[PDB]
Amino acid sequence: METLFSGIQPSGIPTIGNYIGALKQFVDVQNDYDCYFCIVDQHAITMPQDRLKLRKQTRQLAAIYLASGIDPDKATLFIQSEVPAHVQAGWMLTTIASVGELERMTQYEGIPAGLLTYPPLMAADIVLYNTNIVPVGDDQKQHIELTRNLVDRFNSRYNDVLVKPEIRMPKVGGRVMSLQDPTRKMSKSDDNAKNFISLLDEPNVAAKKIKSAVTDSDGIIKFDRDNKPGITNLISIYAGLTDMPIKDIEAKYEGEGYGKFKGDLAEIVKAFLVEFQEKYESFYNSDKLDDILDQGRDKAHKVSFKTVKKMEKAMGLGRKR
Amino acid sequence: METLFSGIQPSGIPTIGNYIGALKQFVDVQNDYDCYFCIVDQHAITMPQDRLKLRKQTRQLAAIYLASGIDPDKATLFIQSEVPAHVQAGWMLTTIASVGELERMTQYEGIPAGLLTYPPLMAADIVLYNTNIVPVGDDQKQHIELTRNLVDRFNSRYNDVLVKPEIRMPKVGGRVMSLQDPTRKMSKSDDNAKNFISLLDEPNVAAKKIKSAVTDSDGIIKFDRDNKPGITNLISIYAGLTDMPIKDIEAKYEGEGYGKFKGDLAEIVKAFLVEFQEKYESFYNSDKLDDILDQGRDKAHKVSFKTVKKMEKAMGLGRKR
Ligand SMILES: N[C@@H](Cc1c[nH]c2ccccc12)C(=O)O
Ligand SMILES: N[C@@H](Cc1c[nH]c2ccccc12)C(=O)O
Repeated sequence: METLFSGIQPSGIPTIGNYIGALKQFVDVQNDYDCYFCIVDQHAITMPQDRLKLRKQTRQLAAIYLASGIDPDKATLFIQSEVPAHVQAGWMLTTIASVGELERMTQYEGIPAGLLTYPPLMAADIVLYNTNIVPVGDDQKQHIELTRNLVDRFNSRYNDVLVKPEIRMPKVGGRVMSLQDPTRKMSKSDDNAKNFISLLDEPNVAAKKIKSAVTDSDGIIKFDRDNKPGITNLISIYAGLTDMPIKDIEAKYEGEGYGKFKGDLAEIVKAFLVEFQEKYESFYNSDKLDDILDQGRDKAHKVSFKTVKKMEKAMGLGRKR
Repeated sequence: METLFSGIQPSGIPTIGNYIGALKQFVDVQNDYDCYFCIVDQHAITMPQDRLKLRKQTRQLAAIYLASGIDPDKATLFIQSEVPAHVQAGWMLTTIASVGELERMTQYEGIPAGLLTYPPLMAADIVLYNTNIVPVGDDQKQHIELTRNLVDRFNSRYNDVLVKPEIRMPKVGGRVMSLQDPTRKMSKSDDNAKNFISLLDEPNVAAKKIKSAVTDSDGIIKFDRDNKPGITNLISIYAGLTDMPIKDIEAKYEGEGYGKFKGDLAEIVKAFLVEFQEKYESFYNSDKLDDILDQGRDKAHKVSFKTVKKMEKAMGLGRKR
């Protein structure tokens, strides 16, 4: 089984576009890949963070992942700071990185040093679990290139212990776009909140967002990205939440116009969110969430401890015992 | 009781000058201060290190410290990489440091990034134990200034949990100088090996070093740094190893010349090293050294765990449990 590692920032709610694009996909591929979902609280404090909200946001992301169907027995869901191996391996790889390498990543009151020194810690996050694949976007290509180079450097200078990962998402979800700007990806931090549907949006608010999506006044329900990106995006969301094949959506709405389809889809979005948020609340407000995160932490520790031990031995840190 | 923290680099043997200047002093002040002697193996890999020798050098320094009389019940002697709190707190303080701050420390194949990012890890090493005093030299003033500023910054932004240290050596030992250049401090890395007496020099070699020290051909045994730095340095070494007051050395050698005094002192240096190295061997080659380092590691962990827990809570890392 190939090992997958996804680092999750605890600084904002995934949208329905995030869920159709990755989360729902992870819920499937966790059966066929050894999956690591790391809530990277130590990467989050490289950026401005409010101390009193950060713990909450970390609990929210774990709750969202679990409510999506991320399964704590099949996968390893854990918080980064709770597994010391991350800053242990991250310091080790920082020593073999170069200032220039780190500086070129920042190009692709003072400037907080975490924004400069996080890339070796990201590399450590991945290789600690002998990761084969990382499902990241093109904005992280430099980070994986640095990771592979640090793995080559480490193995060549000390001895082969670390695994080079590849960027790879085993099952790419459909692309969901901004509801009032269908050429851009949907983003949780849009200034126009009608552009995204958050997984924690009020369900009624989210149906209104479907009704407010920018489309032609009417038309056929047909998939056509280039000419009708507005209705097409809506059809992609319909597909993502129902699992209806797109051609099967076209058949169901043959002879129907936008009013019927948008009304139906808004009810689908509403219903998905009512079900998702009830699962989300029951995870977020339960004592067992702390047990689940403890188990995840323990599983990540048992694997990365061996990795960090091999690294320390290879570099001559610590003691032979 | 005030808490003291000394970071020990595992990259070369202390000399008799190091022992008279600090080690013998620590053996006394460990009764009246809560003393932390940290073998900083993670700072050592910021610099070129051979993986196969580094573990040895770390065991050597622990053996040297114990042979000096550093007492593992009175003090805390431990290896830095064995206590995860150091890279945990070190990452936390790196996030609030600035690139400029780190860059200005480096002024006072590529340039290894550890040489840039170690100062917050040094700051972490100290404050983890609520250190009051650090016995360091003027070459570390910038490091302690950064440490105090990071402590102010941390306490002000998150909440008061960390203690500002001062540079202070409770009992300054005598200054020992190069045996063939008595204006410079004695250094373990001199290119002229007759300048230093290593604690692991062959005892016979070390007496010859006393006999080879650069002095006048003859003279009175009198302390006078400005006019007779050569014989004066030798008298300071005689004092350091015998505990004879300098005026009492002058009395014993009234009417004597350099030949008698140097011959005596060489026998004293030889005898000190025979006793020190027998203690050094028995620590270095015993199984109980690993027990002593385990106990030291455990003591350092029990204290710095609380400190790192307060820092994580103050920054909002991890979980409330
Ligand atoms: N750097 C990623 C988060 C992250 C940290 N470590 C990772 C390892 C793999 C993938 C992602 C990550 C981000 O900014 O979102
Ligand atoms: N930087 C010190 C070693 C060190 C690391 N942490 C410390 C804390 C206190 C004193 C010294 C240290 C040196 O170069 O020698």
